[PDB]
Parts: sequence; structure tokens; C-alpha cells
Amino acid sequence: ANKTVVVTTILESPYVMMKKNHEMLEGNERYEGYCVDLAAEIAKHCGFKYKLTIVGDGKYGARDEDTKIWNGMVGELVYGKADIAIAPLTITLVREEVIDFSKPFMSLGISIMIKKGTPIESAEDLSKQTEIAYGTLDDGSTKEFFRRSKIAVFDKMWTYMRSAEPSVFVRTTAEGVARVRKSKGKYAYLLESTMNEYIEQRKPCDTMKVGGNLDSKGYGIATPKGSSLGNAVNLAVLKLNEQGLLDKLKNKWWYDKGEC
Amino acid sequence: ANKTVVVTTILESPYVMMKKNHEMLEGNERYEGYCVDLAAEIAKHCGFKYKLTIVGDGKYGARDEDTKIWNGMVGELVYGKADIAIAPLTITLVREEVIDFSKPFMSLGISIMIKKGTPIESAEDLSKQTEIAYGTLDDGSTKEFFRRSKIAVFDKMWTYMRSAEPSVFVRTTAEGVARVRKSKGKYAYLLESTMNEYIEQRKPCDTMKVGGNLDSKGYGIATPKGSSLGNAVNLAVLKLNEQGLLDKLKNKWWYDKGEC
Ligand SMILES: N[C@@H](CCC(=O)O)C(=O)O
Ligand SMILES: N[C@@H](CCC(=O)O)C(=O)O
Ligand SMILES: [Zn+2]
Ligand SMILES: [Zn+2]
Ligand SMILES: [Zn+2]
Repeated sequence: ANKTVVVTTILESPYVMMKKNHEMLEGNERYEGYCVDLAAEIAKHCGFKYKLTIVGDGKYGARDEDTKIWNGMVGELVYGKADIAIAPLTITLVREEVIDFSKPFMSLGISIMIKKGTPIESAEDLSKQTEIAYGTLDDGSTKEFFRRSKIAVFDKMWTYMRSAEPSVFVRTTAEGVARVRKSKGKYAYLLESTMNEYIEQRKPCDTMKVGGNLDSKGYGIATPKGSSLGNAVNLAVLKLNEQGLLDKLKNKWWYDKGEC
Repeated sequence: ANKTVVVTTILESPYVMMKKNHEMLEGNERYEGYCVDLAAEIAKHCGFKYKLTIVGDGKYGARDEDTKIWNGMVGELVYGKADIAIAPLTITLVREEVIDFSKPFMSLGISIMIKKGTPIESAEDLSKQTEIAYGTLDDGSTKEFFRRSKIAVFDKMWTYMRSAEPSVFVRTTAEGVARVRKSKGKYAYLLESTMNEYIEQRKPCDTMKVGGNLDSKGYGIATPKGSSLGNAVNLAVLKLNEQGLLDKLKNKWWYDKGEC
């Protein structure tokens, strides 16, 4: 007996955003974005009806070291609050151990965002000075990257961030960007290339991505371990990428609406 | 009862190559390359002994539209000749339907290789002229990309390539590279960015990668459908990527040894 699939996602531009006129709209129609379009495509190919829901705690997903409880979208899947996650959720080892991921629908890497004019061009540069503070998003894969990294440069950076005060970590990507823009160049933000490049093309056009990506990874559609939707979803992602649909959606939400 | 894992791979530089003194060596020690290094690591992390074997027909893998028989490394897995494939094997829908793939260990896209000086800077450029011929590897994912593309430019390119006489397709990457180098700029080769970038750093340093990639995809470690080896292999790939080993191996075989 087919039932409506509960999709957990997160408000993160340009993946999922509230339409300007969202208040006069209902259900899935309230949202727009890359992942909204992707959800529709996946549902079509897999043949299911769905309901988009914004993750309760607004987080991507990390495990509490003391209680071992998962939060964010990962947690909603782990505890059965959602049937699938369609968002810019990074495929990682610790997550793959508790939930399933489709092959990546988008490739990306950690990058550096600076306020135009900031004397910084690489991660090494950030590590060799103190005047400019830098941080990452909380409960995300970027923070985890620096925590599980043995690489000398990334180790030094983590040592700084982990004990830096005031806290250099932010609750949302939006908070990180706002901090860069109002820091007069005294704050650099570490975020995924995908978001960095998006913001770079948005007014007031005062930020820019610098240096090469620190790593190479991807986002995947996630389902609870052993879910019957996993197989179809995985094949759907491959089909969409091969048809060029994923590439079309990328341009549609990143550069076609560019305002810089 | 632990058994030696049979690994199928292909002689493709710099993934797997015969050592200069292979005749004086034995077994796995006869080979060297990115995938040889990766195979050793995957085996250590998954806890298995293995034997490297070069695919009999020297092909990646495609299903014959007549006999419906799979050839290449994919075939070796499908018919039970090998237990795992560790090579630059592209993750594609048609293949995922018959074998399993780990998450990607390398990201890449189709690209253009020209003899330096060739008046070509994009796929569109190639499609708008006829003086310069162009082709791809036969029996591979690149040829399939063009055969199935619905994008105007790529369809136009396929329409030309599939009917060009003599054949513009080649049996091995080396053959394609040699054709580019000896054609005085009258032949351009379409191949994966990974192989393009590698050749670009090899003497006589007469080739160049031009334009942006035509698509985005990845290589994955493949196992027979349902193999109990798949889970561990996938987690090993994620762990090795997160620890920076994959990036270290690409630098080692692509640039640290660059000849240009
Ligand atoms: N995509 C990340 C969140 C953003 C970040 O950590 O930079 C995740 O899935 O955790
Ligand atoms: N990596 C490709 C072979 C090379 C190519 O097609 O350009 C495959 O798995 O078929
Ligand atoms: Zn579709
Ligand atoms: Zn706690
Ligand atoms: Zn290791």
C-alpha cells in the first residue's frame, strides 16, 4: 500500500528556499530550489508521492559523543521521523555507517570565503596568522573534516578553531556569510565550494572564493539503512546525471539568476 | 574460509603499468601505479589477500547488442571470473544495474585533448567544423555518453563520429594519444579529464586539455552484484578519501612525476 514519502530537507540557498509569495501557498508549493526540483524528478522516476518537511533542529547531522544520539537530518532518518533526505548532505564515513547514500548528485569540496580585499589566498595563509579569525558550520561535515584530519595544516587550523574564543563556529551558513560581510575582513569562513560559489554571485557581491578546494567529495540522497527506496533512488540519481538534468539544475540556480 | 581475492584491472597509465623490471619480479610486484597502490590499501583495510590480473580483452566493459554479453572488466565480474575491479572504471547507470560500485574514489569528466596549436577550445568548436577529426575510446563510457546524449552539440558530434570513415574510435587510450600526436593537429581526442591531465604532463609535452569538462562523474571500485565484499570496500574508500590518501596518490602519479 503506497504511502506518501516524508522528505526531510533544510533551508539552505539555493537548494531549498521559501518562495517570495510562500505565505499564500501550501504544502510543497511553498518551496523552490535545486533540491526542490531534484525531489520532484526523483519522485517522478521512482513513482512516489511526497511531502517536503524542514528538519526540526535546522541541522545537517552529527552524533552526540556522550549520548550517541544523532541530530539533524541524519537523526530524522535514523529514528524513523523521515523516509528520505534530499538536501546538500555530504556523504561521509560516519554517516554511511548509520544511513544509506545514493551515488553523489553533486561534487564539491571545502573552500574559503573571504570579504573582498582580505589578504588571504589559501588555508596555509590562514594558519600562518592570527589577525583574521576563521571558522565553520556546526554539526556539519566541514567541522568533522578538520576534527578527523591528520594533515599538518588542517590540524593546526582545527587546534585554533576548536579553542578559539569568541566561538568561530556558526549555526547556519547564512550566519557565517553575514559574519564575513560585517567583519571588515577580519573573519574568513570555511564552507563547501557549492555554497561559496553561489554566494559569490549574490549581491552585494562583496565576497569571493579563494584557493583550491581542500578536499573532493559529494552530496548524496540519504535513506534509512536497508530502506526499500534506496535502490530506486540510487538508479534515479545516475539517470538524472546522465541525462544532463543535474547539470541543467546547477546552472539554473547558480548562474542563470546570478546578480553580480 | 578466507580465499585470495581475484582483482581485475586494466593496463592504463598511470593507474596500472608494468614495472621496468617486471620480468625479474613476481605476482602483484610486477605492477605499479595509482590503482596498484590503491588496491594494496583497500586490501589492508578490508583484511583480504589478493591477486592482480589484467583483464583478458583489455576493455572496460560494455554489453554487446546482439549476444547481450558483457565484455571487459564488467564482464569478468558479471560472469564470476573476478571478485573485484580496481581500475578507472566509470560509475554508470547501465553498469550499476548489473554490478555494484563503491562511492567514487576519483572525480572526473569528459574532456578534449588537442595537439598544441590546434584551433579548438570547446566541444562546440569541434561540432562547428570538419577539418579536424575527433573520436573517443571504443567500448567505453565516453562513447556511450555521446551515443545517448540529447544535447544538441553532443548529438551533432555523435552523428559525425558514428559515421566517420576511417573510424575515429580507438582501442586504447595510448592509441588515441598517439593519433593526436601524429596528426599535425587534424585529430582531437575526447577522453576523461583524469587521463587528459596525466598525458599533459608527459613528454614530449605536445598535448593540451582545452575547454571545460562536458560532464561530471566518478570512478568506483566494482564488485559482483550482492557481493559481501561491497560494504567493506565502500567504507574503505570513504575512509581513505577522508584521510587524504586518494589526493596524495593522485599527486604522486600525476604531478610529482610530471615530465613537463
Ligand atoms: N553539507 C554539509 C553541511 C555544510 C558544511 O558542513 O559545510 C553536511 O552535510 O554536513
Ligand atoms: N573510464 C571509462 C573508459 C575511458 C573512456 O571511456 O574515456 C570506462 O569506464 O568506460
Ligand atoms: Zn526526468
Ligand atoms: Zn550532549
Ligand atoms: Zn591505510
